Amino acid sequence: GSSGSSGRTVKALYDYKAKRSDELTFCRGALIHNVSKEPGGWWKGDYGTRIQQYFPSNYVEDISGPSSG
Repeated sequence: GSSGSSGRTVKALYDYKAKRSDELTFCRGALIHNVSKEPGGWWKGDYGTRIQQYFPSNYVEDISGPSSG
């Protein structure tokens, strides 16, 4: 049971490494789907072996959305 699903995506603008029990691992360029823009700071997304793991929004940029439309 889970309410609230989004298809947002973000790309890592810099290499990062999870140094805690609650963190996501990715390199510059990577992409994370299902981004839940939280009101606080850390967001929720999935990445490879990792799933719905907190990650620094300052190390990623939103890529999902209309570019030309």
